[PDB]
Amino acid sequence: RPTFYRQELNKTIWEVPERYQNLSPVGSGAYGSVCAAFDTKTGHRVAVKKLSRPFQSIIHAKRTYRELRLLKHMKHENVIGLLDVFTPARSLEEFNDVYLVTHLMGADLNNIVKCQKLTDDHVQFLIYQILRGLKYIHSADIIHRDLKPSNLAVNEDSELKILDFGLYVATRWYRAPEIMLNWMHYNQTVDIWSVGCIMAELLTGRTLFPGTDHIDQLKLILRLVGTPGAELLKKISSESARNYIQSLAQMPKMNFANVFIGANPLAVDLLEKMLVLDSDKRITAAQALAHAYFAQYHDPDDEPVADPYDQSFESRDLLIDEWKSLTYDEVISFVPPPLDQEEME
Ligand SMILES: Nc1nccc(-c2c(-c3ccc(F)cc3)ncn2C2CCNCC2)n1
Ligand SMILES: CCNC(=N)N[C@]12C[C@H]3C[C@H](C[C@H](C3)C1)C2
Ligand SMILES: [Ca+2]
Ligand SMILES: [Ca+2]
Ligand SMILES: [Ca+2]
Ligand SMILES: [Ca+2]
Ligand SMILES: [Cl-]
Repeated sequence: RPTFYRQELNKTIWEVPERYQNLSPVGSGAYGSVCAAFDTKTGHRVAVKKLSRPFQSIIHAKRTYRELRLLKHMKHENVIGLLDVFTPARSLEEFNDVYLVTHLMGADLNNIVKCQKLTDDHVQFLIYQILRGLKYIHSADIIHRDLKPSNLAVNEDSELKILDFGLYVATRWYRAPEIMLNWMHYNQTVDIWSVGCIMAELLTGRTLFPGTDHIDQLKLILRLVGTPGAELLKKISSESARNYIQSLAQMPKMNFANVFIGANPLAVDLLEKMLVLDSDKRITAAQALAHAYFAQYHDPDDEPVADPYDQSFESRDLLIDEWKSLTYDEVISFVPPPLDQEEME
């Protein structure tokens, strides 16, 4: 049995195995807060997330189970997965705290594009990695729904992982219009809209749709992509919203080549395929990986899909103690991955 120690971090007690040393706060995460640490077993740097009040209500309890199940399933180089999960509890009766461990990623994408005019080759690499991770999560019927630069973890060598998928005023600047405006049906390509917004900003250094509210954001979007047809109204429940959109003066789609002046023409073409209002016409992650913009990185042998993921629990209402016990089971059954899981191609 491992020995634990206590340390006050972010004004609360963390209780962690002696294996993890030199804890230092590196910000909040979904439903928790994060510390960087040194893993003395392997000499690797890790990030430890302490979940906040994981079993306070059925909402917290089910989201704790959801996140642990999700992260235990994710095994992809561009997606946050788990090195460890631990609790100081010695039994289910004592179980009230959950800590998740992953490889340390020092930055988010805002740290990459803020003070650096990125080269096109570098933008290609960043977007390629997002799309590789999305192909994997989408293949398990998992969608992000709120993909944005602050949900992309990046290390010192620009290697990137998607986080907080499948789950305070948040930015809406990167959200798919069908999500932001609560349209009646959508698909995995909500995340592709977000990729387009991120890519546009990496190329120009400026936010693509910096709307002040949902109406202002929609107007900015429609100025670029043009007014939609009546078919798109099919997806919108609110009559007031439909009447408003229909009432707007007709706007043509802009030529993206005139918007992204001086960009690689292949980048412009890809943006045209991502930034489309009709979600059934939007390019998928797998299709985008085959686009010529990524020719120097694309490798079909290294763009894997996910093992099937059983999400039957999502439709079930269980008691708090049932979610807690299921979560405890998943903590106990966790098998740490090998330190080296890759081989030369
Ligand atoms: N520095 C760093 N490195 C890797 C991940 C994170 C992380 C996690 C997280 C998730 C699961 C887990 F098991 C451990 C940590 N949740 C939010 N963040 C963010 C902390 C600040 N914004 C960027 C990443 N932070
Ligand atoms: C913040 C920097 N500036 C722009 N994002 N400007 C935009 C960019 C794109 C979409 C809409 C309408 C046009 C074309 C002008 C906004
Ligand atoms: Ca390769
Ligand atoms: Ca490596
Ligand atoms: Ca190896
Ligand atoms: Ca090969
Ligand atoms: Cl599974």
